[PDB]
Amino acid sequence: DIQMTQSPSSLSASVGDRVTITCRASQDIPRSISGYVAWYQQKPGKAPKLLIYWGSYLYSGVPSRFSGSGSGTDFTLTISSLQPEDFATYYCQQHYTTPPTFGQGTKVEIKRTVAAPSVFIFPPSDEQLKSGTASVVCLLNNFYPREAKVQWKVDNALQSGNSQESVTEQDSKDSTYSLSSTLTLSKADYEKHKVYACEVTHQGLSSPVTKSFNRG
Amino acid sequence: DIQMTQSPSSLSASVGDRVTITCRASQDIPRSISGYVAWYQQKPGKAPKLLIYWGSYLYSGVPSRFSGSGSGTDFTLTISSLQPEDFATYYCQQHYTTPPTFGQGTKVEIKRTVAAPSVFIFPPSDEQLKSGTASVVCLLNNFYPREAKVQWKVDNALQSGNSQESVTEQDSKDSTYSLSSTLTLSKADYEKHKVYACEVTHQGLSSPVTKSFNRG
Amino acid sequence: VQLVESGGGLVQPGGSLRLSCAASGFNIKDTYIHWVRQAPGKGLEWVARIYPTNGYTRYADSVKGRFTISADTSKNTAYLQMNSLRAEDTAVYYCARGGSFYYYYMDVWGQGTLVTVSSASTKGPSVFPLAPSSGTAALGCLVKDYFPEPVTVSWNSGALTSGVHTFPAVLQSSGLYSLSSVVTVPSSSLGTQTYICNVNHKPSNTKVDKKVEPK
Amino acid sequence: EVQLVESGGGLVQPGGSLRLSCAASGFNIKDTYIHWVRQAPGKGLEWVARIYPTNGYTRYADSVKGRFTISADTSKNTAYLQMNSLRAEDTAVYYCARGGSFYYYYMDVWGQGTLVTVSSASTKGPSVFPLAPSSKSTSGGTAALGCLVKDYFPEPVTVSWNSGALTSGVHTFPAVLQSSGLYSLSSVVTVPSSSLGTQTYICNVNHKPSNTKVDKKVEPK
Amino acid sequence: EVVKFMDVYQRSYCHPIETLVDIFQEYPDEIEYIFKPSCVPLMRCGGCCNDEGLECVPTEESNITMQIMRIKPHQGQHIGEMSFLQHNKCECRPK
Amino acid sequence: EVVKFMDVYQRSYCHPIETLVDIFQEYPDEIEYIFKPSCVPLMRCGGCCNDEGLECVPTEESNITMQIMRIKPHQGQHIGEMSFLQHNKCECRPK
Ligand SMILES: [Cl-]
Repeated sequence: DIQMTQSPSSLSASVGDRVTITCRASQDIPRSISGYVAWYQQKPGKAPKLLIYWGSYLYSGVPSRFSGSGSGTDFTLTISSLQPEDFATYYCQQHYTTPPTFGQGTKVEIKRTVAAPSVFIFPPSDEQLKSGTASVVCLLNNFYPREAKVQWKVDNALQSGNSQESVTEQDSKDSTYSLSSTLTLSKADYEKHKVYACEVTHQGLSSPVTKSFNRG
Repeated sequence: DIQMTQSPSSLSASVGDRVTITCRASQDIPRSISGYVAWYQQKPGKAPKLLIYWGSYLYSGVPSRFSGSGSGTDFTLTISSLQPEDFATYYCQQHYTTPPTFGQGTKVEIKRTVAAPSVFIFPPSDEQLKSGTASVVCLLNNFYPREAKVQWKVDNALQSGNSQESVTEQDSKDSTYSLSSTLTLSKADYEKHKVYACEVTHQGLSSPVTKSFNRG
Repeated sequence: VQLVESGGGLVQPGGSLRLSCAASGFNIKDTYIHWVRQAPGKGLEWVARIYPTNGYTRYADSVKGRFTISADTSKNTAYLQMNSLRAEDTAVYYCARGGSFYYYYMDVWGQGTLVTVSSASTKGPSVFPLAPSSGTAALGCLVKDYFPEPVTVSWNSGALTSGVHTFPAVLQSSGLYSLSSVVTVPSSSLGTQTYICNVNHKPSNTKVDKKVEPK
Repeated sequence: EVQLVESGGGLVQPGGSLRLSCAASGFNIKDTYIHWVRQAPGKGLEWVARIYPTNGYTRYADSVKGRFTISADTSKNTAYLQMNSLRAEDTAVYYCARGGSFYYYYMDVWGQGTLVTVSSASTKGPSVFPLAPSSKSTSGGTAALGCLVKDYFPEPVTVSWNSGALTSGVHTFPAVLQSSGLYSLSSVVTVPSSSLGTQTYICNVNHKPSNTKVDKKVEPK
Repeated sequence: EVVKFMDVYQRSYCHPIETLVDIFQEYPDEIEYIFKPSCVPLMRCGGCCNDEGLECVPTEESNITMQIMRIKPHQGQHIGEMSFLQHNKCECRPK
Repeated sequence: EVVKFMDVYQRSYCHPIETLVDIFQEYPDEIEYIFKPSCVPLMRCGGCCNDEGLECVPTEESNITMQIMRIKPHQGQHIGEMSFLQHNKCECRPK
């Protein structure tokens, strides 16, 4: 039973950078021994894909910017020129023994130029209101970096405990994120108030951007 | 039991000539087969000497003017440039089988410029005469060709039935012959006559040469 | 060369479920077949392996005595029989091959099939528009109150993909999921170009289209 | 230097026996074949026998089968031919020869040969008489002189001049067989006639079969 | 210095190689002669298949003729023209 | 054309030749693993001596290290550095 320790757990690198990821076997294996590790790439909602096998061999169809090496306990995957599409989690696997085991993974994020979010607000639909609930949505579109702050103001009073955020995985072509914030009120509570707003803070923005609407 | 038939039985060739001697096996052997014949040179009163072995290989130390070839039943020894010292009898041998067997031989004589004999006559020794016999000797020295005619005249009467010739083997440096004629008379018959002569005919001599002495 | 899993779904704790993996373009006879799983937001965990010819099997300790792996060489299909399921078994389950008996790496994986182990029951979503009205407009669909995952969303039967973001579902305090899909479009096109979102929640056989226009 | 030296030849009566020896040097007979080959006077070569010394394997020509025996003593590095029941036709020079190796069926080293004479006639030493120049003064500056070696049996005789130091111009004739059944030869040499009177010429004759060893001075009378 | 796995694999995979073959094995029925040399250099199929169901075998053959010394021990020797099989192309094939 | 006897003799005489050697025979004790490739190209003594009491044997040896795939069936595979014997000089010697 060999554990693999993969490092780093996560990193942020720029397009063109040489990125190096490491894997270490828990059991003492001498440097005369090699070729027992495979490396995989997994994009969001996709199956893993083989990049490198027997320690250093490039799998059929994989771009040549990928390579690997190692011996003893220590293996390396290298991306000689990082591309936006290389956003993924990378996993090593050992098959020196069975059970085959995987490292815990390394999350590669692509570091890019800063881009402010385009912000949008959505009132709840009349159809939804019939069923007795009101969802109000704020959308922050195609921003970088991922860090952003989103505040709900209902008749100027700040909200807490009634919203939920989701953020997409980094985009594989332009390296941006998008984020949704959804405020959920009963129809009753929704109808008691008039002005609904979304306040957005992000390092791309000179000062907070606010989007709002009034119920009519 | 393989017989070897060698040819020619004798020949006469000049210094520098390419000389070719042939051997044939009595048994039918295909042309795919070779290398079963050796060739030897024998000079007078000497042992045979190996020239060529395995059909075509030149034995250590043998001059390169000697070579051989052949296959099937037919073998050849070639002397590319005949030298005076090549006077000899040449024998092939097969060792395809045992008993090994030899061809009958080929006598090579060296053909040279004609040279007339130097002629000399010897009276019998007083010591020999005491025992009751008289040998008179005529010597023909260093001549070519071998054919020569020697007549004994005793008081001008020609002799017959009382002489014996011997001729040397061809000389290995100058290619000449020498010949002795020995006339054998009783002391009685010897003392009855006065003038003893030797008459010599040879193609080197524009007319017969006579040597003589008178008893006393 | 391909692998296609099927059979995932919702199942109650203590229950049973069987997964299938159909191979094409090679014979499973010639190689190993593996199952590997992935709990939501975690890494890869090998579960089992088979050598189809003689039927030799190996399992992770975490599923030993509960799961069984098998292969039908005539159907070119492998199976994972899962019994006594617990909430921790919840995961996407992948089928993978080795490429040959002499290869212990996994070179072809299927697309994965989700297994949700919960006592909660299936519920189809409602779909509501997220309407614009301010040269670029955003619009979307809110897909609300469903169980289990997943939902798929497309825009205009798949012909609109540029600028689409379908968010990862969030788990509401009700124990039901909800998501939104949005797309940005030229505002000049509103009024002449229509935008439909196509929503599919196979667990409850919900298949809805919703037109999203301004008011 | 690789060599073979035969000995043991001589005169022997019909029905008799004789043994020949062949001593090798510069190689071990252990590693090859040793052959005997013979040569009747004026004739060709006739293989008689062969031995593989280590195991003692032997082969013979039909003409000597049951009469001759070939052997080798590897410790003495010597081969032998035991000849029994001899006939006149066995008369010949007998050679010892080696084949380079067990894998070689040619004969690359031969000894000098040893004469075997099979006859009922008996040994007779020669008389040696001088052949003295007729004159003493000449036309050509060159004189012949010699020794007549008369009435002997069996062959051979050797002749040298001045203990071997005079070789240039020597011709020793092949012996002739006289009416009597005895051999006779002459040896002659040509010399500067100017040297007679101050230089002496001796012929050294040897007939080993009768232990005759004579020197004879040859001068003009 | 260490030979890399892909070089070893490649140099060792089933192909025609110069092999020294005992003549008596090419002519197993020969009872008369021994041969000198006792073996000949032939192009032949060698190397491995990675596959215990495959074997390295010839697809394309030719003849070559050599002169060989043939000795019948204690009888004689000669040189004979002898024919041998050579392999021009090798492939790995089911058994 | 025919290969001449002295060429055959010379090419076939005892010398170091590239020989494909099964690994399991160099490591007769290692039943635990299968090897890929199953054989390696080693410089080894081959050819003939033409004397049944002589044999072609090494006078000067060296090691070479190669990377070999080692598979423990149903367990895993790796690549291991393995050492082999090579023959630098061969002579014909008494047996
Ligand atoms: Cl016999």
